[PDB]
Amino acid sequence: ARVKRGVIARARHKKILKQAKGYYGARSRVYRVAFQAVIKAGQYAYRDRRQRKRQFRQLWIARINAAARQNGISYSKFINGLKKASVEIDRKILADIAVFDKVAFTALVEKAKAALA
Amino acid sequence: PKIKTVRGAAKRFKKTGKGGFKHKHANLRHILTKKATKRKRHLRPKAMVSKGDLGLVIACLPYA
Amino acid sequence: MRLNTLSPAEGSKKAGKRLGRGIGSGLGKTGGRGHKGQKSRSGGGVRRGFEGGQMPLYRRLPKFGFTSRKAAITAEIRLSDLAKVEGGVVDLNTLKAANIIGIQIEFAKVILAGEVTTPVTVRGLRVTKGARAAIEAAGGKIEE
Amino acid sequence: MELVLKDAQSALTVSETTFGRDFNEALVHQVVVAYAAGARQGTRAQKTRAEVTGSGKKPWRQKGTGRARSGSIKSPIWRSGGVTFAARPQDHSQKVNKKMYRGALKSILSELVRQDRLIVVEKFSVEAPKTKLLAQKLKDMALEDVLIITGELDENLFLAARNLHKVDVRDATGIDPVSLIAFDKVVMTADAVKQVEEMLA
RNA sequence: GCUUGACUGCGAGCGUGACGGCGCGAGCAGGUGCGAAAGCAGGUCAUAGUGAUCCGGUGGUUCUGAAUGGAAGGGCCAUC
RNA sequence: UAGCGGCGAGCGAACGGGGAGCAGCCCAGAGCCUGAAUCAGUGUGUGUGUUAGUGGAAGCGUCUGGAAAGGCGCGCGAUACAGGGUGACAGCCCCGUACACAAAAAUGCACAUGCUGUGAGCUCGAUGAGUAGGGCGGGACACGUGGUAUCCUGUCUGAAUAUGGGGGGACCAUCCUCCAAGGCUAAAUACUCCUGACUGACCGAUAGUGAACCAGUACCGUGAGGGAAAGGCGAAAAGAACCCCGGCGAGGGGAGUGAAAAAGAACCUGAAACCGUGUACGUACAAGCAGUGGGAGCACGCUUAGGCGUGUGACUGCGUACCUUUUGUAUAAUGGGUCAGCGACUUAUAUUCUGUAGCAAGGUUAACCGAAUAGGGGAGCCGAAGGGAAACCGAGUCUUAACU
Ligand SMILES: [Mg+2]
Ligand SMILES: [Mg+2]
Ligand SMILES: [Mg+2]
Ligand SMILES: [Mg+2]
Ligand SMILES: [Mg+2]
Ligand SMILES: [Mg+2]
Ligand SMILES: [Mg+2]
Ligand SMILES: [Mg+2]
Ligand SMILES: [Mg+2]
Ligand SMILES: [Mg+2]
Ligand SMILES: [Mg+2]
Ligand SMILES: [Mg+2]
Ligand SMILES: [Mg+2]
Ligand SMILES: [Mg+2]
Ligand SMILES: [Mg+2]
Ligand SMILES: [Mg+2]
Ligand SMILES: [Mg+2]
Ligand SMILES: [Mg+2]
Ligand SMILES: [Mg+2]
Ligand SMILES: [Mg+2]
Ligand SMILES: [Mg+2]
Ligand SMILES: [Mg+2]
Ligand SMILES: [Mg+2]
Ligand SMILES: [Mg+2]
Ligand SMILES: [Mg+2]
Ligand SMILES: [Mg+2]
Ligand SMILES: [Mg+2]
Ligand SMILES: [Mg+2]
Ligand SMILES: [Mg+2]
Ligand SMILES: [Mg+2]
Ligand SMILES: [Mg+2]
Ligand SMILES: [Mg+2]
Ligand SMILES: [Mg+2]
Ligand SMILES: [Mg+2]
Ligand SMILES: [Mg+2]
Ligand SMILES: [Mg+2]
Repeated sequence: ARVKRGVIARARHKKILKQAKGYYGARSRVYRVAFQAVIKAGQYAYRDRRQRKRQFRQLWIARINAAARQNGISYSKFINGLKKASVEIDRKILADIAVFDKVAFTALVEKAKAALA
Repeated sequence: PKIKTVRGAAKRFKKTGKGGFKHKHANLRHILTKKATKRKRHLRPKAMVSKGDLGLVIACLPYA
Repeated sequence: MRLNTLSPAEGSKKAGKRLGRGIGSGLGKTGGRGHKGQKSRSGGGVRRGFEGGQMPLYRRLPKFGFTSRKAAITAEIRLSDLAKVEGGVVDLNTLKAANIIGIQIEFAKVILAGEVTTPVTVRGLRVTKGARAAIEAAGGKIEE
Repeated sequence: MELVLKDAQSALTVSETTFGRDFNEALVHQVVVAYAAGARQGTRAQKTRAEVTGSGKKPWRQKGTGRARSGSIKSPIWRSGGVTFAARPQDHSQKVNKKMYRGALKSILSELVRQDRLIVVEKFSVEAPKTKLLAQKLKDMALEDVLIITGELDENLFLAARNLHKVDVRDATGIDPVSLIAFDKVVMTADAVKQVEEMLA
């Protein structure tokens, strides 16, 4: 029962090299280098599914801050005001309104200012 | 081939009813005048092989 | 029932271990041998009873006894063996013929092990106190 | 237990332990696997590093060249080298306990009865050792893939069955576990049923 | 002062050890010393003062004893 | 196992039992009767085997296709459906196969028989001496000098004579058993350079022989010796007439053959590393494992828009390869130029445990026989009894004079 590895081996390398498309030089050509590239790509992708959630919130906060300050209040006091006013709209939605509905965002600031008064 | 008994072990241990091994106590060969009668009396009856040593004896005696 | 519809019982054909076949397997690289030393090596390991060099147990301890050549030609008979002989008479020859005792056995003892239900005549055999009571109770006889 | 005869419309009194026992799949599997293993020839070998042709000369010096250390030109790491765990002829036969063999036969026969694959007849023979005669008898009986078990060896029946791939002829003494399963129907003679019953107690 | 308990067989129960081991022990049987008696004594206030196994020597022994009776040799107990 | 054994590592019987096979004779000498049993050499005859061989059943239509053995329809042979070949997979086309047969000549083995040589049967004898034994040194016995029997003998010695001698594991007695110092002998047993037939859960060109091939070659070495690489066009060469560029080149473009030249001789398939030509997108103010998360723009598809696929990736957050070895490695420690193929926990026998199956106070047979994976074979082995060094006793036993 002599077993030849060729067909199984070729399929394994091809599977890795297909995931390596777009990478520079040996990384998209040479199995050994491509294999290490694909693992690192997965490692960073795992890490950055967590990091994406951090980066987006950091961006929403920065935008709410800019728009809050345009209406004469800081981000910190505005978030506190909305909490005391029982407003449950999150940072993703608040940053959207800050850009696309400046009148509605001003209305949210008045609601926050009222709850701190 | 058949496992070979450690023939020196076969001359020192005997398998008992429940699977353990009996042996003769050490220290009752010579230098006996200095030894207490109490001490030498308790070394006369055969003793049982300890838990830590069973594996070693059993390895030496595959046909016991 | 067909040559392609027959299966072994569950748990009767456990797959063997295959060392050195990658991470996923749980037995890759060192193959369950750990790291370095004598035991990790091909053909590596110490002999039976070896303890590192300390006088081993089968050497620390003294030898005892002698082998009795008489014990090897002496057999024991159970009460449950008396009914297995052809004829109702239990001798050295009857027990040998019934395959109860060895061909080279020269002495035998009937012991209180099992039961005797039929009357039997025991001849030229030693009988224990208890086996004598059992044989006689079942209507048997014990002669020299 | 009674077995209905095909065209004779009689009944044969058989042992319920032989033809009416429950199917033990695990037991049957072990005996059929052992039988197929017993059919194995085991004739093969490869050469170890000791058996490959060439000399014991160290290919190059231990140190100084920059090459990995070599010892044998017959190293199993090397092209043309020995086989690491080279095969030797081996005996693949297994022991089958007498009782396990008989119990498997009993289980097979009982399933053949249960699946209506066992056909009992008074007699089964042919006039001459002619394949055409048996082919015609099987066509008339509505049989194609079948095992014929006779009481005693029938020479004309044996010769007539030889060129028929879907047909085998056995005497009751020569039955085996794989043959009892390998065919669609099993035709047994009244004398063969009597003989198999005595075999299987 | 008198003496040989520096006793022989055992030992509930413990301690301390990876183990081989080592230690403490009341009580039981036999026999003994001292004391009027209750009692005490299985060495020394206690904790060092030691050498496993193999091989071999000496004495003892309801054990074994290669045809059988012996014997040699072996075992067991004491000891070197 | 019993033993042997720096009683270490190891070494390792026999008695007895089950089987295969079975066969017994001659000389140590003379007489009587004489070529009487056997064996070898060898003429002839027959049987049979080998070394060439002979015969050996039964299919056609249609479809696809370059080609039919394939699909479909209907037949037929089979003691032959083992296998191979034939333009794709054939019981019926070809060679075979089952079965039935054959030798002028040489030869093997049997019996029958001729011849030369050898001697059968009977009676009365005879009965292996530098031998057995011993001292010394060694060796062989499972047995290492041990309490060491038995065997061989290099050296020195040295009996008895069947009213005798050897052995029964120191040695002695008793008893039992055998008869050394002369020789022969088939079978069951071991093996494979070679011949023929067949078979394989053996390999299939880095495998299997070193060698599928003009290989023990080429090549290396003074020599002994060492020792490769290297298979595939197509069904058939139909292996490319003829024309053109070119050096009466190499190489190529046409033509033609062919089913195909997406088979052209470096020839089936034709992977990967590696190197080009073309297009899309990005890139000349920009610093690091080269990705990943966000993400504009461009290109190209969608959907009959729908802020969506695919390629690219300005700009931006985070981010020092993998293996190994280590307390700890981006480590300036180890290993790897890259790819493809190969490359390392196996196998046999013991032994124990777990799972599983059978049978169960029983379970199971080994060699072998065989009716051959059956059945026979229970020789054995493990278990239902232990305790004690043992004799021995025994559901107990040992310890001790005896155990609370
Ligand atoms: Mg690519
Ligand atoms: Mg990381
Ligand atoms: Mg002693
Ligand atoms: Mg395995
Ligand atoms: Mg390592
Ligand atoms: Mg270490
Ligand atoms: Mg280790
Ligand atoms: Mg027996
Ligand atoms: Mg090879
Ligand atoms: Mg069998
Ligand atoms: Mg007094
Ligand atoms: Mg004697
Ligand atoms: Mg051996
Ligand atoms: Mg025999
Ligand atoms: Mg015979
Ligand atoms: Mg023909
Ligand atoms: Mg084709
Ligand atoms: Mg003589
Ligand atoms: Mg002699
Ligand atoms: Mg001695
Ligand atoms: Mg003797
Ligand atoms: Mg002779
Ligand atoms: Mg051959
Ligand atoms: Mg090759
Ligand atoms: Mg190839
Ligand atoms: Mg040309
Ligand atoms: Mg054409
Ligand atoms: Mg062309
Ligand atoms: Mg090609
Ligand atoms: Mg720029
Ligand atoms: Mg740079
Ligand atoms: Mg960074
Ligand atoms: Mg370091
Ligand atoms: Mg680090
Ligand atoms: Mg490095
Ligand atoms: Mg390097």
